Amino acid sequence: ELEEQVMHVLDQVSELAHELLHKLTGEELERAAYFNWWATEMMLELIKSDDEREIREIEEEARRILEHLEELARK
Amino acid sequence: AYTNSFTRGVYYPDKVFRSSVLHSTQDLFLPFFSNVTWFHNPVLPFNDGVYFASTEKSNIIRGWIFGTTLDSKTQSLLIVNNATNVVIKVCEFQFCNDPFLGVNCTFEYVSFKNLREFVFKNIDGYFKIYSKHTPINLVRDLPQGFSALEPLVDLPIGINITRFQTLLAYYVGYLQPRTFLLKYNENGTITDAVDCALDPLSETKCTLKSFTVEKGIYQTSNFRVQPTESIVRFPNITNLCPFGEVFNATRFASVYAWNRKRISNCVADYSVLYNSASFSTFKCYGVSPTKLNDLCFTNVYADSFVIRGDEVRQIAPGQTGKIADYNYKLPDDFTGCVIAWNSNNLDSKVGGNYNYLYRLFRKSNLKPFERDISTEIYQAGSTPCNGVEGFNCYFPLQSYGFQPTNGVGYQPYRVVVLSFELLHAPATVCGPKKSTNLVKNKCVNFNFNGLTGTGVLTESNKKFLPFQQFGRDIADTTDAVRDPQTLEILDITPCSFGGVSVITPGTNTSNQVAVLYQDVNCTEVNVFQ
Amino acid sequence: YFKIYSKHTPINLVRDLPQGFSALEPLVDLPIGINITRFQTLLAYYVGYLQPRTFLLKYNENGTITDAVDCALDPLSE
Ligand SMILES: *[C@@H]1O[C@H](CO)[C@@H](O)[C@H](O)[C@H]1NC(C)=O
Ligand SMILES: *[C@@H]1O[C@H](CO)[C@@H](O)[C@H](O)[C@H]1NC(C)=O
Ligand SMILES: *[C@@H]1O[C@H](CO)[C@@H](O)[C@H](O)[C@H]1NC(C)=O
Ligand SMILES: *[C@@H]1O[C@H](CO)[C@@H](O)[C@H](O)[C@H]1NC(C)=O
Ligand SMILES: *[C@@H]1O[C@H](CO)[C@@H](O)[C@H](O)[C@H]1NC(C)=O
Ligand SMILES: *[C@@H]1O[C@H](CO)[C@@H](O)[C@H](O)[C@H]1NC(C)=O
Ligand SMILES: *[C@@H]1O[C@H](CO)[C@@H](O)[C@H](O)[C@H]1NC(C)=O
Ligand SMILES: *[C@@H]1O[C@H](CO)[C@@H](O)[C@H](O)[C@H]1NC(C)=O
Ligand SMILES: *[C@@H]1O[C@H](CO)[C@@H](O)[C@H](O)[C@H]1NC(C)=O
Ligand SMILES: *[C@@H]1O[C@H](CO)[C@@H](O)[C@H](O)[C@H]1NC(C)=O
Ligand SMILES: *[C@@H]1O[C@H](CO)[C@@H](O)[C@H](O)[C@H]1NC(C)=O
Repeated sequence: ELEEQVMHVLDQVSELAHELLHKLTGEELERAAYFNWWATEMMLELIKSDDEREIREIEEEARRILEHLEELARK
Repeated sequence: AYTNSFTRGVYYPDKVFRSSVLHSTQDLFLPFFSNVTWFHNPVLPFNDGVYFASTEKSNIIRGWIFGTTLDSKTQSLLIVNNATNVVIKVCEFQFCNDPFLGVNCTFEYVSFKNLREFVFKNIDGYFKIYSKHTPINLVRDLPQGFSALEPLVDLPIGINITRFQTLLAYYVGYLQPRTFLLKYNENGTITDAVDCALDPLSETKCTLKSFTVEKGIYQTSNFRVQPTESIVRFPNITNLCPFGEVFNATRFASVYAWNRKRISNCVADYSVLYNSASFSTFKCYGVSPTKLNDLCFTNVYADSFVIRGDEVRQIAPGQTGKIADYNYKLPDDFTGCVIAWNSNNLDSKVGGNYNYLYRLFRKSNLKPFERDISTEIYQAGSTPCNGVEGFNCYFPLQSYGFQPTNGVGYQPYRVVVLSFELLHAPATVCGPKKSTNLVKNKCVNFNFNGLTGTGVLTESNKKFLPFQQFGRDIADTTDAVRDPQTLEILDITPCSFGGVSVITPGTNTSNQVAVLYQDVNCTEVNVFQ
Repeated sequence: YFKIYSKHTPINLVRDLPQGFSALEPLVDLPIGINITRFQTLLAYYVGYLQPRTFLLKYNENGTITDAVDCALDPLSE
C-alpha cells in the first residue's frame, strides 16, 4: 500500500500544479510547471524502483513540494 | 346463491318533471335480468356504484360502511339508522373485525313484509342515495314488477369509496353504463322502462322511441368484426454497424491522439453493448440507454483512447483536468454515451507499459473534440527553448506507467465515446426493427414496412414488379402488400361489417323476432344464408 | 435522395433515337443530402431536362406502363 500512498501525494502535487498553470505568471508559473513535471516523473520513477528508503525519499520530497505549491495557490 | 334482478334498480335520474313522454337517457343502472348475489357478511367491492336491497320483518339491518382502507388510516362514511333519525358521519373510524350493533371528522348529518331498496353511487364527490319502501308477501325471492326509486340524500363529501359492508337477508347487484327508455305517466312518475341492450326487440323499441312496435323490418345498429393481434413485419436486418472494430480492437490510441472512427449507413444495435455488463462505466447524455436503440442519426463517432482509471471521471460534460483540458475535451451540450472498461490484464506490462502518452503541457485549453499531436517543446519560463528541451523547457508529452500491480486508480482503462449528430441528411443510422410472424385468414391489425392498416390478410394470385412494394385499387386504397421478408404478395380484404335489422310481426302479435345481418357470411356472425 | 431510374433495350439505329414507348424502372436510391448543380459524363450521348408536367399513365394487366399522355402537349392530349 506504500506505493499507492506515495502516488496519492504525487497526484496532489500534479493536480494543484495543473490548476496553477492557469493562475500564476512569471517565475511562479515556471515553478508550478516544474513541480507538475516532477510529480509525474516521480510516478514513473517510483514504478521502476525498489527499496523502501528510495520510496520514502520520494514521499518526503513530494510532501515538501505540495506544501510549497500551496503558498502560491493562496496568493 | 343468486337471484333474478328482473326490472329492479330503476331510479329517477334527475329532478326534472316530465309527463306523458318517453325519455331516453344514459346513466349507471342495474341491467335487466342480471345475476344478483344473495347474502344471509363479508366486505364487498363498490365498483362504479352498488344496488342494495333487503327483505325484513324486524329491522335487523341498521346501516352501511363505505370507504377504502376502513382501518383508522383514512376517512370513511358511516351511515347508521339507530331507533329514530339516521346519523351520517365521515371520520377516520376504527372498525371491528366483525362490526355490529346491539339493542378526526369532517362531516356530520342527521335526518317477509318489508322490502327496502337503495342505490348508492358516488359522482364527482357527491354520494347520492336513492330509495324505495314497498310492502311484500314473499319469503325466498325478489318480487317481479316495476317501480322507480326516488332521491333521498345527496352528500357533498369528496370521499373515495372502493369497498363497503352491511351493518346488522339482503341482495347486492352492481351498476354499469346502460341506455334506458323511461316511460312517464300523466302524474310525472315512471311506470315502465326498456333496457336497450337486453335483446334485439328491446333495442328496436329504443331505436323507434316507443314501447309499441308495429309489423315490419327495422334497422337498429351495426355489426362489425374486430381485429385481434397486430402483425408487424420488416425486411431482414442484413447488416450491423462495425462496433466490434471499436470495442474489441487489438490496439488503442494514446489519449493525446485519440482515434475517431466514423460509423454510418448501417444498423446500430445498442442493446448488445448495454446488456454486455462488461463495462465499469456506461453513462449517456442527451439520450437514454434504453431509448437510444430506437433513435436515428446522421453520424456516429467512436472516439477511442487509453487513460488511467482515476482519469475516467474527466470524460464527461463540464469537466476540467489534465485530460479534459489538454487531451480530450467534451462540450457541455454533448450528446452521446461514454463507455469504459478495465484492461489491466491486456494493456499492462511487467515493469510498466510506457508506450502510452498524454499531453502534460499546453499554452491553452482544447476546444470540444479538438486534437493536438504536436511535439513542440513547451516553454515554462521566459527563456526561449528553440526546439530544445532543458532548463525551463519540457517535452509536451509524458508517458504512462501501466503495470499489473498498479492500484485500480492507476490501472489502464479503455474508453470509447459514441458521439451523435443529426443534420439535414436522411439520417441513415437507425437501430434494428423487430418483427413478428405472419397471420393469415384472420381479422388483424398490421404494419408492413411502414404501411399500416387493418383487415384480413390472404394469399394472392397477383404479380408485383421487382421494385413494387404494395398495390392500390381504383379508389386509391391499398388492396395488396408485399411481405418484406418472404417476398410473397398478400391481398387485403376489409373486415366484415354491415347493418343489423330486426324483423317483427308487431308487439301485439308476438315478442318473437328474427335478426338479419346484412351482406355477411353466416360463418362469421335456425340459420339461413 | 439521389434517385436513379434506368432501362436497357436492343436497337438497330445509328444516327438517331428510336420512336416508341417504354418506361424506366428505379434502380438506385442514395440518401446522400448532396447539392448538385452541374454534372459531367466520363468516357455519343443525349441530354434532356426534366420539368413539372402532368401525365396520364396507362397500366396493363401485368402492372407495367404501356402508354402515356403528356397533358400539356396540345388540345387533344389535354
Ligand atoms: C345467473 O342465475 C342463473 C339462475 O337463475 C344461473 O343459471 C346462471 O348461471 C347465473 N349466471 C351467473 C353468471 O352466475
Ligand atoms: C343515535 O346515535 C346518535 C349518535 O350517533 C345519538 O346522538 C342519538 O341520540 C341516537 N338516537 C337515539 C334514539 O338514541
Ligand atoms: C384530519 O383529517 C384531515 C382531512 O381533511 C387531514 O387533512 C388531516 O391531516 C387529519 N389530521 C391528522 C393529524 O392526520
Ligand atoms: C381517489 O384516489 C385517486 C388516486 O387513485 C385520486 O386521483 C382521486 O382524486 C381520489 N378521489 C377522491 C374523492 O379522493
Ligand atoms: C294520478 O293519476 C290519476 C290517473 O291515473 C289521476 O286521476 C290523479 O288525479 C293523479 N293524481 C293527482 C294528484 O292528480
Ligand atoms: C466483443 O467480444 C465479446 C466476446 O466475443 C462479445 O460478447 C461482444 O459482444 C463484442 N462486442 C462487440 C461490439 O462486438
Ligand atoms: C430473411 O431470412 C430468412 C431466414 O431466416 C430467409 O429465409 C429469407 O429469405 C430472408 N429474406 C430476405 C429478404 O433476405
Ligand atoms: C291487438 O289486435 C287486436 C285485433 O286483433 C285489437 O283488438 C287490440 O286492441 C290490439 N292491441 C293493441 C295494443 O294494439
Ligand atoms: C359463406 O361461407 C362459405 C364458406 O366459406 C361460402 O361458400 C359461402 O359462399 C359464403 N356465403 C356468402 C354469401 O358469401
Ligand atoms: C444547397 O444549398 C442551399 C444554399 O444555396 C442550402 O440552403 C441547401 O440546404 C443545400 N442543400 C443541400 C442538400 O446541401
Ligand atoms: C403478361 O401479360 C400477358 C398478356 O398480354 C399474360 O398472358 C402473361 O401471363 C402476363 N405475365 C404473367 C407472368 O402473368
